[PDB]
Amino acid sequence: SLRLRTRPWWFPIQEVSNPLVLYMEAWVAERVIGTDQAEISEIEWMCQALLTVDSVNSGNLAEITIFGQPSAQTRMKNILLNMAAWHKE
Amino acid sequence: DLQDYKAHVIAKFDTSVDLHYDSPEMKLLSDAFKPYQKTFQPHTIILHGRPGVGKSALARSIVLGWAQGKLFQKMSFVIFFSVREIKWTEKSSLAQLIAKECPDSWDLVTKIMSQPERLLFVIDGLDDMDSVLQHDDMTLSRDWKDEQPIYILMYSLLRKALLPQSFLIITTRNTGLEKLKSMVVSPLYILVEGLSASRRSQLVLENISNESDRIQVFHSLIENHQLFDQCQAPSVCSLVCEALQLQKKLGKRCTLPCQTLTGLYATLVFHQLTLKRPSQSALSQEEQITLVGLCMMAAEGVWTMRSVFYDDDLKNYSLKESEILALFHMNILLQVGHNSEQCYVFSHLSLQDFFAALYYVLEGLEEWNQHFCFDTRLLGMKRFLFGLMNKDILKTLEVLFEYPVIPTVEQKLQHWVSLIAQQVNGTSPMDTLDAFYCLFESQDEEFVGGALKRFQEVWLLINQKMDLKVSSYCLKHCQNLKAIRVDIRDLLSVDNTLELCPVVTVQETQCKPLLMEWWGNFCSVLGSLRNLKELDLGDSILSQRAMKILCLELRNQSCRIQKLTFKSAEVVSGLKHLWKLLFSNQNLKYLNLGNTPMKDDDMKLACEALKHPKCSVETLRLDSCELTIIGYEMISTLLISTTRLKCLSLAKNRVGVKSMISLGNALSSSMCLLQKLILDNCGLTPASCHLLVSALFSNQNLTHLCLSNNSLGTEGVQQLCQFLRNPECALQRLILNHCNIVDDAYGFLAMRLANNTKLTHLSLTMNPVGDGAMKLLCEALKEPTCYLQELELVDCQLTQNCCEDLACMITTTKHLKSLDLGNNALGDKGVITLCEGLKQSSSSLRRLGLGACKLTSNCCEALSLAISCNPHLNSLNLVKNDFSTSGMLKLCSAFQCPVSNLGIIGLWKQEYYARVRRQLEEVEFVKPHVVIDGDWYASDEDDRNWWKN
Amino acid sequence: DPQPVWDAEPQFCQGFLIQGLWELFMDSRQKNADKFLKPLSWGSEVLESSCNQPSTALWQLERFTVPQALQKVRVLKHQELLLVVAVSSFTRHVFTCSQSGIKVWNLVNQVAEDRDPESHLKCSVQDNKVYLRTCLLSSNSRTLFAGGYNLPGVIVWDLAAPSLYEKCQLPCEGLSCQALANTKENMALAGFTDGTVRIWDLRTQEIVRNLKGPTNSARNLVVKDDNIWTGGLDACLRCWDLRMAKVSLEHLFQSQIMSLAHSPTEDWLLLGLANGQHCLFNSRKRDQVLTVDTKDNTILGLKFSPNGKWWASVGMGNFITVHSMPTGAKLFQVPEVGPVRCFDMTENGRLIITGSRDCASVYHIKY
Repeated sequence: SLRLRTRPWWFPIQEVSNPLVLYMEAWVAERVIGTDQAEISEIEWMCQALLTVDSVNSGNLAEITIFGQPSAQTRMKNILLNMAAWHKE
Repeated sequence: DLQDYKAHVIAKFDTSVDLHYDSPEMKLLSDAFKPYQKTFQPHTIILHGRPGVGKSALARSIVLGWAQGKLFQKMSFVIFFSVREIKWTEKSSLAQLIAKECPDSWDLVTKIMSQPERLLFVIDGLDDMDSVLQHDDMTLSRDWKDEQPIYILMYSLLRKALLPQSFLIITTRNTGLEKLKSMVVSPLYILVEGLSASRRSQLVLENISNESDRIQVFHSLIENHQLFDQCQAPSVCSLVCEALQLQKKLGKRCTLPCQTLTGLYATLVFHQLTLKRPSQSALSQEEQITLVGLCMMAAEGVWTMRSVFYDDDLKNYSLKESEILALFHMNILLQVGHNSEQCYVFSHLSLQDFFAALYYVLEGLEEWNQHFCFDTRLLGMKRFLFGLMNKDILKTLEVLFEYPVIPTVEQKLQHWVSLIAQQVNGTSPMDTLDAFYCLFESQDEEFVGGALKRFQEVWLLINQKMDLKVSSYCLKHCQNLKAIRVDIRDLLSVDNTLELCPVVTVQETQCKPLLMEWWGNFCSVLGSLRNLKELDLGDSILSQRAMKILCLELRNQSCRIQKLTFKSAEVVSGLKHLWKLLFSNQNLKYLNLGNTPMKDDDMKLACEALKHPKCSVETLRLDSCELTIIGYEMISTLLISTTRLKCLSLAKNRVGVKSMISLGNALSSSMCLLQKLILDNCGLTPASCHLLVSALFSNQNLTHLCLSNNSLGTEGVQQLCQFLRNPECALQRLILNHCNIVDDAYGFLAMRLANNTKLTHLSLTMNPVGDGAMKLLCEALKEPTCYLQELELVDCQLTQNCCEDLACMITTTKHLKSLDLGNNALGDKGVITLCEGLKQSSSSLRRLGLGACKLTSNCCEALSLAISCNPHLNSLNLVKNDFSTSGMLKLCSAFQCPVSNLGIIGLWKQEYYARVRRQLEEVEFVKPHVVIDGDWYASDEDDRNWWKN
Repeated sequence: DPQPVWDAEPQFCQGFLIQGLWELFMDSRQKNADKFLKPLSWGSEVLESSCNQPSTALWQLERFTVPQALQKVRVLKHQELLLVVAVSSFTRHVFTCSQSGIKVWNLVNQVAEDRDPESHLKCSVQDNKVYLRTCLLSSNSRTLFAGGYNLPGVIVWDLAAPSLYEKCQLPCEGLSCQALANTKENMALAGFTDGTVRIWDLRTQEIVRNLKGPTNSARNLVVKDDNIWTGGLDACLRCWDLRMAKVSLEHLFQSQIMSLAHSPTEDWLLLGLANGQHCLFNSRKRDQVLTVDTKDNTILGLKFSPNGKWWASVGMGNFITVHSMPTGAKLFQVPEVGPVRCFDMTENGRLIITGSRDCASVYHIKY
């Protein structure tokens, strides 16, 4: 019942009080998100949105949380949906 | 002696067996004290999170792991502090605190000699010292063994200025970080969360009443972000589940709602209060004094940023713990502390905010003062105060206190909510949405109905489902609104989305997402109003299904909308359903359809529907659309047939020669009944315009005509004069904003206007005219047989030579009422000689535009004298000019005369000194109808901007 | 003689309600239509309605617009004399500087008057006594440069990492910063007091080339794709070529130059002299200079619009004026308290900062 995550200095504390939660398949989630951190950090800088991937669910579902203002959230979600759709095909 | 300290420290902290382990969330913290970049090695780590999460457990487990091993091995020493358990006023020294923490004292001398290279501190709390900080000036302490109250030592150790090159770990609150971020030097921030989302969903699901309304109550509880955020801590989730179970048990006895935090908290607290009473009765006087003192103490603590509540605070309000325990029986105001002094902190911050809110209701019931001996942090208190105005809580409070409850603050809340609606330049949607949320918190019909009665205009942004629900709920009680605007950018952007959050579906059979249900409810609420007549789609992007639902629900028999707008929306999928709606609702008579591309089939269907006798639209716009020649043929075929359109626009789209001749043939016949036609920004050649005027020659139906931003030759203007000279023309307004007309054309126009009626408005903006042709125009309109009222010359090449002619024209004329001089080099001599004849006032002009005419402070006296005695003048404009102080004072003194009747004045007041501001304020004070605004062209008395919408 | 009088500007709705609630609590324990400005939403936009125009613009004239008035929304409280400002609206930040440190603020907070910075970077404690003069910010908002009077170099900070820390030094032993510049090819520039403009390499910190001129001749510096334009109290403007490394052109002006600027789109160069006389010089044709304006005060700042259709000017004369690029006509003013010394404008042309004595006021552009 405890989760730890780092927060960069440039992310304001006021915009962390309303996550967005989206659910989708775990097997595609692991392959799309990847393992390394450099590309992920660059993506977070580009879209100005922070994301964390959780796979504690027992089923084939994984939880993805995105933080930011509504425009940034929408753009970042669209990027992920397009990437996942391309990877699935 | 280090092993003895190790044994003592493992002995003292031992409270968690299965809570501390080699979790993967702890290795990150262990590796955190390593250089991420080769250059940078962090020295201070600050932990933050929600107030209820177990952070003190993390610090305690860190110390225990150091004492046992496999957590911090290079670290030779750790020290734990707790500031919420020690007073922060007495004078002490770092040695004294370290001796209090460390049983032995002979170790520190060898410790500080060489260890500061490796020496770690662990600190808990530090969020309640945001109030002691005087903010004026504090002396930094550079070395220990100093007698000085401990808060200064905390400041000094925080600056890395007392014991440098020493690692620190700090635990604090999210809202206590406002003053701390400028104290530490290059930290590393780590964020802590509570439970996950799926676990929260399942826990809330397991505790619902399930009385045939489980879906709505569940979704209202879960989608509310404000409640779900603080439901992160396990304690608050347990409290909410307990309250729901309590409501389930005594279901018929509770009239309080279960959709908001205020209801559940009131349920729990009042049930606990009533448990102590053997029978339903009134609280005794001493119980009343105790309750009042506790609530008012919570209120002051919230105000002053204190959450420790020392014993002297308890004494000052004549309160004791035994009475609280006897009266409440609930875990309220727990006692913490191990020394002689005691500390009293509530079981949560939510309870303190709730009691602070409850204070304001009970303030004026009696005079309690005799028995007492004396913006982010206030969100919870404000929300709770809003929610406590429900009538059932008030009734229970009346029963308890044997006195009717009429709180004073209700009038103040109603006044504040009303002040938003009456705004001079429209309503800011942020305040409107915030007020909607706060009013949905208080589920009272009377309060909501009394709050929303002066809105008359609404603008919303919808990007969350709870926003849809709160807007749909609160809109039913707005009975004066007339225009709305919805900006749904991305919620409905994707057509299809079928997914389930939990492992199994929440409901056995849904078959249709909740979002579609809430959208349908909002659209039906919009459709069922009475006084609403204008609907605007704003900046939204809709799919097929959303448009289908909107069209179906707007076919109802109670909707009275007359104007429909789509000028910035992508609705290309649902145009079929729009055409279907077009001929089933007869109350609409205005359709704006700009910027949406149309194919052949869409235009064919639109034309077929528009011909249906049931249809009743009188205005239609199709600007910036991509049309074809077949589209123009269908436009002509619709135009000739029996229809009810009176205004048609074809702006911002190139028109071919075949289209031109087809349109001219269709328009030429006498069976086409049109009043107005707009054709600006289209690609017409001089030949095409010649055929257009030749076709218009035989028509006697149009009254308005626009040909702006077009290429017009001398043959075209000559043909236009030929057509408009002969009788039964019935043209009243002419629009020539950018067609290049020059030389002999103005002579023709002056000859025509010399003796001609039925012409009322004429504009010649952005056209190359000097003084020579304006001479002819003024001479022609000088005659009594002209009936023009308004002349527009905003961007003509007009100079100061003809100002004498202008003055004579003004003093001699008898008909025209408006004069615009926008971007002409008028100078000062021209303006003074114009006002020389303007002051005498032999005419009845009412509108004069003198913007951007290069006016200095030398012409102020003449303008002041002219406006001093001229009761006919009504409007004026003076923007984009400079003025000295003395000239402005003279003008302001002229504004204050009892004879003037100025109604609208065009100025920007935020570009002068203070004295001119005060004089303008006094001008506004004496005359209560003068409007001093810079948006001079937004005032529309008669329909002047009819071609721009 | 005339004195501006200041007043509490925002008084937004929420502040009014909080004041009302606070008043009641103090009132009880004693025995013993109004005008509101719109919120600056999310730190980005204001959500207002545009003004009306007498006519309709051309089909191709869509992104060319001209502002009409400026409205104040907030005040930033430093304590020491303001010298330079930056925005970098990509990250919604504000950097302000004085003679003793750099204070980083944020614009997301909705506060009527701010006094809490996001950090406080100072370099005085490092040495005995060092001052700060100027700052610069890269285009992509990933690096911050700063220079001083007694500094052993120009410090480089990194702003894309999970922490904020020093990165480089860029040595320079006994020369004052007095100017700064950057280029798109990953190189840095600086122009010291006695006229040397030295080019370092960003990725390795090696001196690449040195350029030398008369004293005080590098007070201002603007770069183009392959040219460098410099000029100072010497009352001359000269162009250097990096490839060829000697002077190419020289012009003489009447009075001491105080600022420079370059149009993002066209080939015009803005110059602001010491008697208020604006000028424009063609960078490519290099034919002649033409004077457009005249004022009674000196000029201490110029800047172009992102679309290059207008420019603003600040100075000693208590005023902040805006002019239109085509000919240079005056549009409007806004008065201030004292000699305004700095300002900056965001990328999107939505805000404009300004600092007079110790307050960094933020205005809003009303199109």
